[PDB]
Amino acid sequence: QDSLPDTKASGPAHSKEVPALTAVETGATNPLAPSDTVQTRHVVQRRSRSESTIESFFARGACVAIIEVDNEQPTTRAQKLFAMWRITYKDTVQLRRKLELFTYSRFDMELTFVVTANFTNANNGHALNQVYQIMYIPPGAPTPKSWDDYTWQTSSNPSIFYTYGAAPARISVPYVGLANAYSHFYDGFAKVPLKTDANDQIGDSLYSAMTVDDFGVLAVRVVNDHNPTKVTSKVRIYMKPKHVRVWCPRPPRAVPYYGPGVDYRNNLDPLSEKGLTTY
Amino acid sequence: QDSLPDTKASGPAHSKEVPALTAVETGATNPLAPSDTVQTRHVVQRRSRSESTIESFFARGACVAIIEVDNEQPTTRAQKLFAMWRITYKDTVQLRRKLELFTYSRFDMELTFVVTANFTNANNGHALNQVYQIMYIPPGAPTPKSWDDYTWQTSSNPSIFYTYGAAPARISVPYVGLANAYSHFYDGFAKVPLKTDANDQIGDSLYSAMTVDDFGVLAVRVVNDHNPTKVTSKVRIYMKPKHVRVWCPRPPRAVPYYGPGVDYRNNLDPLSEKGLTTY
Amino acid sequence: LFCGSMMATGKILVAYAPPGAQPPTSRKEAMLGTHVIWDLGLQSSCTMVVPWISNVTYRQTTQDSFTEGGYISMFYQTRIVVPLSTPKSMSMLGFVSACNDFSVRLLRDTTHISQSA
Amino acid sequence: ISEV
Amino acid sequence: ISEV
Amino acid sequence: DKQRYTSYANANPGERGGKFYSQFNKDNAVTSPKREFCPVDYLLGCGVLLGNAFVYPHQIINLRTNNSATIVLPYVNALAIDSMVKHNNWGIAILPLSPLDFAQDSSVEIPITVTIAPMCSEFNGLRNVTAPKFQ
Amino acid sequence: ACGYSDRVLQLTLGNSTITTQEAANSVVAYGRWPEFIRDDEANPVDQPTEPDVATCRFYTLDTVMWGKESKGWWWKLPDALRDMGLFGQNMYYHYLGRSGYTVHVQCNASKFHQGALGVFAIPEYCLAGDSDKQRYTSYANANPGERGGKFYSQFNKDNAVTSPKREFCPVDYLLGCGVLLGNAFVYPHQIINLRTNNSATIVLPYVNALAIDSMVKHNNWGIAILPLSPLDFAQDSSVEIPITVTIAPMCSEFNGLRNVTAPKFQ
Amino acid sequence: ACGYSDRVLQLTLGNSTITTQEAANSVVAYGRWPEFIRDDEANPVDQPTEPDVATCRFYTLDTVMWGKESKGWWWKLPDALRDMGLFGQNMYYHYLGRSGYTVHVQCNASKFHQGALGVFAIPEYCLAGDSDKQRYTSYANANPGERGGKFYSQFNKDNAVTSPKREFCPVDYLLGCGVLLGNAFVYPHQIINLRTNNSATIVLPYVNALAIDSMVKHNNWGIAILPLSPLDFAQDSSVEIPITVTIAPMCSEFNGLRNVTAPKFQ
Amino acid sequence: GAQVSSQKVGAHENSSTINYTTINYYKDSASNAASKQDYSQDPSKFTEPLKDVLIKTAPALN
Amino acid sequence: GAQVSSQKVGAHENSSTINYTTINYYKDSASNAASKQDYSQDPSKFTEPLKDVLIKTAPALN
Ligand SMILES: CCOC(=O)c1ccc(OCCCC2CCN(c3ccc(C)nn3)CC2)cc1
Ligand SMILES: CCOC(=O)c1ccc(OCCCC2CCN(c3ccc(C)nn3)CC2)cc1
Ligand SMILES: *C(=O)CCCCCCCCCCCCC
Ligand SMILES: *C(=O)CCCCCCCCCCCCC
Repeated sequence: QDSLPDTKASGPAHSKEVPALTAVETGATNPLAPSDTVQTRHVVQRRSRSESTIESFFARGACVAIIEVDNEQPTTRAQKLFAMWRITYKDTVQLRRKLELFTYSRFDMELTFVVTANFTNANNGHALNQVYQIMYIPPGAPTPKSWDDYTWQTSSNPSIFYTYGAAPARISVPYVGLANAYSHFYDGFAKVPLKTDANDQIGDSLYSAMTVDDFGVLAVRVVNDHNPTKVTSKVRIYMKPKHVRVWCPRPPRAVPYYGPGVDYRNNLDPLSEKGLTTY
Repeated sequence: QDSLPDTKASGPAHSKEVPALTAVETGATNPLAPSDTVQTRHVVQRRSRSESTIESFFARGACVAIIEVDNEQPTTRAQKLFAMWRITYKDTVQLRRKLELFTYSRFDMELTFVVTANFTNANNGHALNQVYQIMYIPPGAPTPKSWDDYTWQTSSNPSIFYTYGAAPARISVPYVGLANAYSHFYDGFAKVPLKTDANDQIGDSLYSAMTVDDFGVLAVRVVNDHNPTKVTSKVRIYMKPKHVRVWCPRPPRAVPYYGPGVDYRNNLDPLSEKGLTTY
Repeated sequence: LFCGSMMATGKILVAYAPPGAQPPTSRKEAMLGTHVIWDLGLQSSCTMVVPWISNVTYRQTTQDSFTEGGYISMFYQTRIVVPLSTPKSMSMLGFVSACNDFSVRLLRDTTHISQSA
Repeated sequence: ISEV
Repeated sequence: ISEV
Repeated sequence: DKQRYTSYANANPGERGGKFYSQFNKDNAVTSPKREFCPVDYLLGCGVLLGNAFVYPHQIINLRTNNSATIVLPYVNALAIDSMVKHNNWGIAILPLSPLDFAQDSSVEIPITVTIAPMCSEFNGLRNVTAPKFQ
Repeated sequence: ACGYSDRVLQLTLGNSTITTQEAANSVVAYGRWPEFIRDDEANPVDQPTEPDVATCRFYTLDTVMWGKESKGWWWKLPDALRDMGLFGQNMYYHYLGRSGYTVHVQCNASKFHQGALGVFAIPEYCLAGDSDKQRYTSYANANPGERGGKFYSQFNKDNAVTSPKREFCPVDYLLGCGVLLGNAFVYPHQIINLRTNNSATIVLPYVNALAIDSMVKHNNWGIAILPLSPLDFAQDSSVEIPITVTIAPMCSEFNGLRNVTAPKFQ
Repeated sequence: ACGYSDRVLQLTLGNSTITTQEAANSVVAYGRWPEFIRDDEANPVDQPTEPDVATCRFYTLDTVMWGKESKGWWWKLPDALRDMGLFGQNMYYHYLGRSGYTVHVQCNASKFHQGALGVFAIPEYCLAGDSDKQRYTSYANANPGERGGKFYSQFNKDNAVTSPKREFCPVDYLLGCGVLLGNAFVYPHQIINLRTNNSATIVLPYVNALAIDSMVKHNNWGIAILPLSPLDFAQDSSVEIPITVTIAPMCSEFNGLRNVTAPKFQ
Repeated sequence: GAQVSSQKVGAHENSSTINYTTINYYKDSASNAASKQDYSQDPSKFTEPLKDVLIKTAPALN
Repeated sequence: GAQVSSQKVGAHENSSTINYTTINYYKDSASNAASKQDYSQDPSKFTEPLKDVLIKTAPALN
């Protein structure tokens, strides 16, 4: 059973015990129930907090990234024959705000990949079904320079080979943090400037940033050789934190996000106008 | 449990036992722990070597081959209506180097086949879905001369019939070596030149090479009769060594590979410049 | 490993500084960190253990200030002293290996090998 | 089985 | 079954 | 405009501390950027609303009720130990929830004094001293 | 008790005895002593020849000179011993042969001499070659016999396409095979550091993917000796001291008897 | 058993380790190991500071050179360590401090070098001065810090009455204090005789008339190093070899905390 | 290795305790689905972080 | 013929020992997946191949 406490029958009172009076200066929230200040009946309470457990609150697949990749003739100017994405929950706002109700977290992660494609131009013949390679490149590993260079050999890096039209691809990732918990906030720096330094660039870091690559990138390409006609594809990544634990609650983000840090720029006015004595 | 040894609390020392001094000439690595040369606290060590077990190190599908095959009208000049590949881990560098950290090995092998295709020309109508035949031809068996000659009858040779668009094909192969272990290195020859020989070509062999065909070939063809319009297809083979055992460790390859043997040709300079007293 | 002649003597200081301060430019600064004063003699070789001292549970294999490991330095504690008719200059060889508490994770491809088109 |  |  | 750009020397006021502002004034001089924090009071200097800051460990000094506040703090971090020079664990924010007022004197001023004690302090990784450039 | 030491050893095999007053202990490769093929690992069904004391004994090869310019020396086994007494005869009269080895490298000098030799025992020591041509080193060149081969400070490609030398070109810092010398220490080894020791003693098991094999077609072990630290003495810029290699076959057995193999070595 | 010796030692305190292959055993001054103030001998009632590994470790002072003309060197404790890391900070932030010490003096040379250093640990090493003026040596001069002081073959009286130097004038054969050097052997000591040993190791207890005292006002021990026999080598009439002094505080404890002492050393 | 638990039955058919069966197919615990049977806790560390926690019928300040 | 083993649980849900089940569907052992439960060994054959292995607090050369 996970039902909430039953309301107790409470009668009139004329006493020296005063639950209604308190002192918020202490730092505590007054633990009152309706029976402390009004006459209450007995209610056998059946309601439950099942849907607000941490797991339940985060148990949903959220869109964290749209990676666009093209399949077309390799010309000699900047193309999209392959694409790379730094893994983060921060390119999107919705999940970012939910996770940020907490300072620290621990969880395994489920990544689900929805892949859509279409024809760019009116017509140059058609395309046979495409297979997509999604390669994870951990910090340190050789990054691709070309859509078909040796890095895609993926001999130790994990790769997914997705076939277009198949059920959306899915993998699970362990708790991979360098610390005992993921820090959603870091009041610090990766480097300290020292008096004995040559330039002062040497000790300069981004405020609140930890490692440079942090979790690595996902490299995406269409394994198919190009058709005459061009096909544009988009990979939508949905992430779900599972087997979650969170520490130290924080106030929700009240004004729009301005990049990876806590910075604000505009629309610093979240609250509507309402008259003090107007219901 | 597979966790590493806990660090022991170690205090000051004034003694005749000197762990810090040794003699590498003996051939041995000095077995020291931090507590042998500094004061240490007690640490209950939870870390583990689970991801560096031989199985874990090789437990990944690596790209060992790209076999290109065409489906088009049988003209009368050199075409690609079928293709053959000598089975080896050596046409690629990434897995080759990992396996070559060891002199001898034993394992079962998992082959996974990713098959992509596309249209060559702007347009001659379209193509109905293709079925690919991948026939293994063991050393000795009749090799195909034509894309549809009797050899493809495959009455005893193993063949895979892959349908385009289906989940990537997969098979497992046993430990098939003539010896009790696969030799990644063979300091020898398949023939000895003798004084009583007629020409000296008779006793000539390639250095480090064992059998001529060694493991045989994979023959690939598109079973479909040709459309008016041409379709080019590529079969990407991913191999994974499973249930692995390895013997005699070797230094990692430090300079670029020059074919199947240990030969080197250029970029014999792997090491960067760095000043002796520069951090 | 000291690969000098047996008649050659000397005392050397080898050290390790955990990250966060100025990298040691003098024996004086180096002395303050983890160190071994090696005395040359019949036992040819000396081992300094770099104890696992870190903030994070696991460091990165890539270069990164957030997960940095510190500095190793070597200095003369006294000096190399030889007699006459003895070579006054010689080589020192160095070796590295991991203590039994060492572990690694998240398998990746190495930057140390590649192949052209 | 483990019936909980 | 063989529970290990 | 520059995100995550506040310099170390500015992020770290030492004993002196920093201050809050009633509104956001963007450091305009692109040529020689001040690289400072601009903490707006009703946004708790970090983009959230002050009224919800009460979910953090806190007390209120209401002058009719009390002289002082006493908060005992554990070490809180994602790690058992860390670089104290690179990273601050706790922040102490003091804000006037209700403004100071006295009789009719429109220019009242009273002192606030902060006293702090380290507890169960332990250190690892000894070597030469860190000398941060604070200029 | 009494006065026994790591430094003082006596090795006796057959009618041969070695004494050393300055050793640095001794290595048993991979922790394995040489042993004979056990019935449950046997493959040729014919009763083996076990020559024992006549072949399992100390054969001393021709001495080499270590000088300031010496880049390194290498040998292959069984090849270095192919002409050594009755071992050689047994090797060539039988299709198959297996044998372990005790390797003893000797180099003395003086309290005032300086330098350090790295002595390595490598399983399957495949070496690199001459040319653009891959896997082209000829049998006669891959097999120097007792003479051994040498190392080079750099790769000189055999240029004469018309009449190719078909030799190995083993570059010292690449261990003659494309890897770095510093990592050669993962192989069974010892170091002769002149201030510390006269010699190296490495006991080798038979290592191969098979219980037994053709000794004429395939070498099992390679002995590579390199100057980790160069030879030096007082001020004499042209110092030279001898290095002598002595090897004993151990637990030697042979299968497949017939007429003798006569390899063309020209 | 195994192979342990008087000559080969390892000393480890905090994150510092010293190895020595040529020692002449080691001395524990007056047979007493360093220990902490016991409750039944305690005097300041306040809970002490015991910095342990951060202060009780090996601080190496600046090296001095021993040459044919060297008359001797001297140091005072705690003064020599006043600027050594966290020990120095603890010393100056507290009115009171007590500490024992491991003293390790280092001087290597060669089988063909010659000479002998007398290393003495003296309780209350009061030194003599400059002048006609008695007990006039200034604080800044009595306290050289890490640098140490030197000895002289004879007494030169500081003559300039108008602006007195206020320094010590320590004559070597009088142990710088009016007694004869030959009797200094009644003090805890060792001898570094170059044919016999590289170093000296003396462990010192806290010695004083009180359980604890002002480290800034009073030095407990003096380390005096003198050439009992002069340095000599082959025929080179200008030989010079280094002497390096390394010291570790032991069982250090402090009382009476307040703001830091900043002594005027100019 | 089958795992069996009781469902919390919300709307009931006109037909008691109902069960569901779970089996983990993968060695890595990360691969597992969510149990969703989770334990709740005291708000106290947040709602009453006091050194001397006082009882609601008594004066908060005494 | 079901095979049951314990997972090494890394991150834990707010919900003990967790299991997984394995069944081999093929006669050839080659067809089998990897157990990944593997035994570790001594570096000794590599790090200390000595005839007379000596103890670290004693002189390497005696
Ligand atoms: C501040 C940034 O966001 C986070 O804190 C954050 C974000 C994501 C998160 O997941 C871990 C990120 C690394 C994972 C993500 C994706 N991974 C893989 C692995 C293989 C494949 C084919 N595809 N993806 C494996 C590693 C953990 C933390
Ligand atoms: C030096 C070369 O590489 C190797 O040492 C090496 C490389 C691969 C390896 O696998 C064994 C090779 C033969 C196998 C490979 C493929 N096989 C099959 C069998 C049937 C089908 C349809 N497809 N493939 C069956 C036989 C074993 C050793
Ligand atoms: C415990 O699980 C033993 C009972 C197993 C009942 C049959 C399970 C069928 C599914 C097995 C999946 C195997 C996955 C490799
Ligand atoms: C041991 O395995 C007996 C229990 C079997 C439980 C049901 C297994 C269901 C899957 C059977 C696969 C058969 C493959 C031919």
